[PDB]
Amino acid sequence: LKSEAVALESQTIAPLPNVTSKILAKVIEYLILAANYLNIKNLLDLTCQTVADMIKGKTPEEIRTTFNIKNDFTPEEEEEVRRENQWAFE
Amino acid sequence: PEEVLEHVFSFIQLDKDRNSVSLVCKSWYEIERWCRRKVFIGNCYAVSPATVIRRFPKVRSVELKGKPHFADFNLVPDGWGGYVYPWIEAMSSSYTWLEEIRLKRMVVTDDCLELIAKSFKNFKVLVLSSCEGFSTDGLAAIAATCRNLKELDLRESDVDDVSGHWLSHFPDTYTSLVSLNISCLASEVSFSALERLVTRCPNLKSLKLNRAVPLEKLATLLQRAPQLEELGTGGYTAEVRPDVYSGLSVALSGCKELRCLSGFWDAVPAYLPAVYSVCSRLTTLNLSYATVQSYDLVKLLCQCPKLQRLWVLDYIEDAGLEVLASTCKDLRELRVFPSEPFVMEPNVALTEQGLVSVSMGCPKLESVLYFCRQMTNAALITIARNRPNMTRFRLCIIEPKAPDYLTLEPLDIGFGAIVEHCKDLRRLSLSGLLTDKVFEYIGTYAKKMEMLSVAFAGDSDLGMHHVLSGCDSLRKLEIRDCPFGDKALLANASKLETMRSLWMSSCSVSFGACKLLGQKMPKLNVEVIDERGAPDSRPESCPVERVFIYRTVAGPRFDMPGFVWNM
Ligand SMILES: O=P(O)(O)O[C@H]1[C@H](OP(=O)(O)O)[C@@H](OP(=O)(O)O)[C@H](OP(=O)(O)O)[C@@H](OP(=O)(O)O)[C@H]1OP(=O)(O)O
Repeated sequence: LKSEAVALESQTIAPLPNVTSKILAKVIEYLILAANYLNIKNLLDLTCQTVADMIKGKTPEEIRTTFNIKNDFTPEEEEEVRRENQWAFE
Repeated sequence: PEEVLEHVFSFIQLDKDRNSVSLVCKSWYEIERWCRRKVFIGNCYAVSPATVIRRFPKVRSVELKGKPHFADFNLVPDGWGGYVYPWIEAMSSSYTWLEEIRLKRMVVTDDCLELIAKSFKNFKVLVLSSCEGFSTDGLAAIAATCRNLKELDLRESDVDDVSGHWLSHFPDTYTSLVSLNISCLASEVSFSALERLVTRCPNLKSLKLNRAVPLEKLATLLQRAPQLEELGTGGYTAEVRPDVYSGLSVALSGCKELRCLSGFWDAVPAYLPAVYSVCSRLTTLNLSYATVQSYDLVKLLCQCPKLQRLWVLDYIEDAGLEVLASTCKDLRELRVFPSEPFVMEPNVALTEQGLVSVSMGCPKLESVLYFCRQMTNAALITIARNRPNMTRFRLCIIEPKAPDYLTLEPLDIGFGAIVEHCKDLRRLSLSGLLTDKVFEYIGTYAKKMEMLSVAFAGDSDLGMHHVLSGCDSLRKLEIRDCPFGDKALLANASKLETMRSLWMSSCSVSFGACKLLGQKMPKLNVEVIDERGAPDSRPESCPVERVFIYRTVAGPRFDMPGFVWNM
């Protein structure tokens, strides 16, 4: 692998332009982007659950804080969604 | 990438978390909506079907609630609304892959059931909780057609009991039943068809029978389903015979996964002991229908150390509750119902002490519904101090406005102690003599309260004001027979946009206040529900029979009957 049973976990593998040596080392030892690129289901699950745990119970503002997302909602739009969420779907 | 975000979201299934993710940015909004699996609509008139379907195109599970709680006390006249058909019709075109429909206090018709059966091939779960409007013919359509059905749960529904033949419509190829609750049905199902159904359904885990299945036939069914986790018996009466009792005992003992027992209509004390083999691992016992006396209840309860939920008639008495308190240390919920609610003098020795005993003895007790004839402030204070973990507390004193029977004072300070000490109390129902002061306490202390029910209490609008001004977490307020009118409602109008709904019946709210509230708050539906003819036929100052107010993004509804007016 350039950055048998161990290799075959990856359905992509089953020469890796999109994985770094440092990250590949971790993948073998066993990130989200590599787990997705190499199509390794269990690593995807572990990593995606870990990410989901960073989101659970957090406010929209805390979420884009822990991540690095900007609020692209106009104040009108954000109020309309929040209202629909709370009045109809909670 | 999108495919990773969608996978991250697959691990997020809480409604509030879903809504939170939908608001972080426009991209998350879009990815989130396209993979949302379930919607929970707590007020069917808060939003239109079309809005739901277009936002969340890939939903497989829908839950809808219609009439508000006081429908249970027959305070919502027939025909008020809560029609599910518009929802079934809209979904029938769009939610091809729909699997679960859970409805509560909705009007559901045989046309609804027929359309469900015909439109949703993958249909698996139907829960009709306190619904009305359909018959065993609609049930027959579901049985005949829903090849993949896993749950048919009719709890507390009012069904037109045309005939028990409906159940014979499940075909011989049908094997997928997991949960069947027919306890509300008066009509007798074919027992042979029922036995054949149970036999061919290896994943059947919950079977709640109707009364028409006699006790002498129960062991037969249990032998066919030894994997059952929940059983609701049918009738629980027979001539007392050793062979019947022994057959029942063996069959019950062969059900090693049984954890929840209910039914017990007409229960004969001689046959209760057959369940004792179960007792040791039982976590829910519903003895609401059994009119058996305290000592017999006590013999059963003595050997249920794992019990977590008990529903029982007041026949348990204070002495039975003292036993429960020492025996069942994992109890979480206790409901004690009245055996003779239309008799003012006590027919059983059940008082405040029973509830005090359980509050002292059961450290995990957090949900109480308790019907009794007498109460004291001292008892309520002891309960609050003992159980600061209480989350749902509903006390129903049979006599309206009964004071503390020892001091003759209102129960203001006792309920005050409940809201002061129980910091995570989310539901409260009040009764007994109560002044505006109890509402002052509620306003000051009940900061986590979400649902408050009030009847025959308070002195003036100031009481209702303290609640609307103070109760930060309030979602549902329901009021009957209180001297609350125009002033608190209008002064706190904006609070109403933060709540699912407000219900007020037989209070002092004038027609003129309802008109003005409707003018001020266009995003509220303010519904005057009055059977005396057009409200404009009486002076504006005349109190309306009922007003039901709820926030909505859908605006005035299109299905109001002639006795409902939207302001
Ligand atoms: O969260 P809500 O929409 O306010 O629902 C509550 C909640 O039931 P759900 O399981 O549907 O969330 C209550 O559960 P509790 O915590 O009080 O035990 C239930 O009470 P019951 O346990 O007696 O079923 C009560 O139902 P109800 O008002 O019929 O007592 C019901 O409120 P809804 O009236 O809005 O369904």
